[PDB]
Amino acid sequence: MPMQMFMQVYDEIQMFLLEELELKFDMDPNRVRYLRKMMDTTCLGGKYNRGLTVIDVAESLLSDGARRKRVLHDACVCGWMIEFLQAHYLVEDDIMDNSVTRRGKPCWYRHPDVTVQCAINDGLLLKSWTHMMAMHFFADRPFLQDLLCRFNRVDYTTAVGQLYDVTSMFDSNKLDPDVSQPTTTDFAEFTLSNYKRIVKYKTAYYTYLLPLVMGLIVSEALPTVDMGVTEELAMLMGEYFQVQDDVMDCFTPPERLGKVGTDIQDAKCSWLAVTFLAKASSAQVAEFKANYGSGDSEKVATVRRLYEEADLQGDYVAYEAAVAEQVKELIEKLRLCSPGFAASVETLWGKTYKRQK
Amino acid sequence: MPMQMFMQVYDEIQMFLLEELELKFDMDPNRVRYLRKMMDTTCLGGKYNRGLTVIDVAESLLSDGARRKRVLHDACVCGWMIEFLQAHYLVEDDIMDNSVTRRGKPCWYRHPDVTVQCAINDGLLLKSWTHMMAMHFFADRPFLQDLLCRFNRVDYTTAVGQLYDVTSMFDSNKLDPDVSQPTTTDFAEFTLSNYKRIVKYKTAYYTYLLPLVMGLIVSEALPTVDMGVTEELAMLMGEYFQVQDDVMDCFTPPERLGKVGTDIQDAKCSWLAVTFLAKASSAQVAEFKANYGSGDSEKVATVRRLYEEADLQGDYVAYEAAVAEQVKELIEKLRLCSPGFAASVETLWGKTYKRQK
Ligand SMILES: [Mg+2]
Ligand SMILES: [Mg+2]
Ligand SMILES: [Mg+2]
Ligand SMILES: [Mg+2]
Ligand SMILES: [Mg+2]
Ligand SMILES: [Mg+2]
Repeated sequence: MPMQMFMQVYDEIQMFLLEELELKFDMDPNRVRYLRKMMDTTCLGGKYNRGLTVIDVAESLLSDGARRKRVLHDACVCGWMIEFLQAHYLVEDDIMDNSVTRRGKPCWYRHPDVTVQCAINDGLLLKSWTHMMAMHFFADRPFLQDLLCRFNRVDYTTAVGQLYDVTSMFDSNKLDPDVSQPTTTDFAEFTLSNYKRIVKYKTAYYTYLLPLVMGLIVSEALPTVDMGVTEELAMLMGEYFQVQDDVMDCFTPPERLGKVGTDIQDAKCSWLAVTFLAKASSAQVAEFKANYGSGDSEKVATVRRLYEEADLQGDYVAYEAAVAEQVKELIEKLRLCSPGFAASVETLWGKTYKRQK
Repeated sequence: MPMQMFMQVYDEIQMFLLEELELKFDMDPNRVRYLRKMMDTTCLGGKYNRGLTVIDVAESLLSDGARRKRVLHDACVCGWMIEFLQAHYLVEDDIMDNSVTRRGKPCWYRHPDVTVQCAINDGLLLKSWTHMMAMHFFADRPFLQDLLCRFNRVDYTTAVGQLYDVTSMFDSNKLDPDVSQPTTTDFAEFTLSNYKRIVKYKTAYYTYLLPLVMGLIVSEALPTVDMGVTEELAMLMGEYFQVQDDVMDCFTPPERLGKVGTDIQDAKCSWLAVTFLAKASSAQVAEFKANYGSGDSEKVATVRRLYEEADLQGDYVAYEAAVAEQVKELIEKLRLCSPGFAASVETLWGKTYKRQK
């Protein structure tokens, strides 16, 4: 069931936005057709984890089926706010990460009839739509203000996180707009500390905290949960998820994943890189520095091999297990006063722990 | 005087954002200092006509000196919201328009130490700072919701206008993501009707309507004015402003302007091009078609010559006159019920009409 009504609302939403364009922005049917394809391609075909989580939270907490309908519909709308938000990021990220492929098909910027400049802007329409749907559907809702603030906070934080990511390979001390600079040769910034920061901000907020929050908001239950504990859950779960993403980038075949990995080529401060650099021999570190941040497939393979040789699958297992127990305890801390919420967090973790995506 | 306080508030705003980044986002000094440079370079050095308008509306409309202080400070914050919004759009426009230079210096994405990926994200940071500064300064402010909503609406409209601009040279009939397509060779879409659509949406709203409205809101005076007339003015003054932009792109020396024109090279649907094409001989038109949308300087120079030869300067003078008096009529309608507001609108017409910039 969750999915049936979700897609039901996708169509309401989509209809509202396109019709609004035609009626109020003087839009010709070609561009309207174009933007429909852009919407479907950029927003559909994922697993909808963030949007579904919102609904799930709404459901779990509603422990006069008219309220039920209102809460569930709102939850769906928030659900798509996040998915459209996600979509926006992904459109821009792929350009920034110079990716080729996404969800089994070419990156939006790589579609044959999509110029790079139009993709950038298509990415922005996407973000605007999150506001547009919110304003329409929640016009007369006493929570729209708070909703919108929180949502802008997360978005900002995500943007900030992306700065961390996109500059993780330059020596921060030499980071000056006026002066050109090459990629770091010493990698002194590839530390777990910096890794954790990138990920907390680029991924944990919008992927884990935000959907929990929006589910609570549409259900008028925000004050009923330990937020400090809710926030730790999200920070932990989101870090692990990003770490999973980093591993898959490297070691999962693109056909399962939907996308070809660029973290090595782009010289990303991935979990692998940082965990590798902290335990590795000088000899290994040296071979790494010699092969990292390069298009060349042999170099890419070498980096992959160093990772295998340094037994990073060792470290991952241990990290994972360590995440799982902290998560288990915090869920129980939350179950004391918040049982319904706590169950949906458990489901969310269910979808994370050992995901094969 | 207005300018004295506007820059005090800039510091205030800047000091708040950067400190937040430090205290709440775990930001290191290097990135902090990068972000300060980015902020200054993208938000300063222009003329601030959008920002200053807001204050002037505020000041006009005032008709215990503490409300005055509150309303004025609020107006500066609003003024910077639009200037930061403008800042965002320009970072992204310059990339999309492939421009070289802006406000006397290289485009942000062209700064030696700014990568393209990072500029795109810096533009997004700029946008989010409009929300954040609002959230902060207006937290206890009954109008914050109305403001954010109106602001988002306009922002979205600008994005829609930008799509009109960026696709204006493709046969819209063939516009499909899945299939590549070269520049239109027939230019059927280079009509004044389509031109008017581009410009209404990409420039008029944020540049003219939005400063006026913001001034009204913080003055708590929105309902005192004929909004349908206000909008008429803004659309008019906005179209004419963009017509002026298009012309200078072509015939103003880069040094007076602070930027190099790209409209010819980008094959943009500028006012000149529509105006030329509707009146030129078939021969002239063939020539234009041979030379438009190419970086080659001789081809670029030919086009310039075609525009001069077609006496577009007669068409401009006429348009200006018609606009000028159509505006004058509408101001007087407005002066009737709201003479304080109407004055600030005339001040604003005063900074547009015959601008050299
Ligand atoms: Mg990335
Ligand atoms: Mg990526
Ligand atoms: Mg990845
Ligand atoms: Mg443009
Ligand atoms: Mg431009
Ligand atoms: Mg221009």
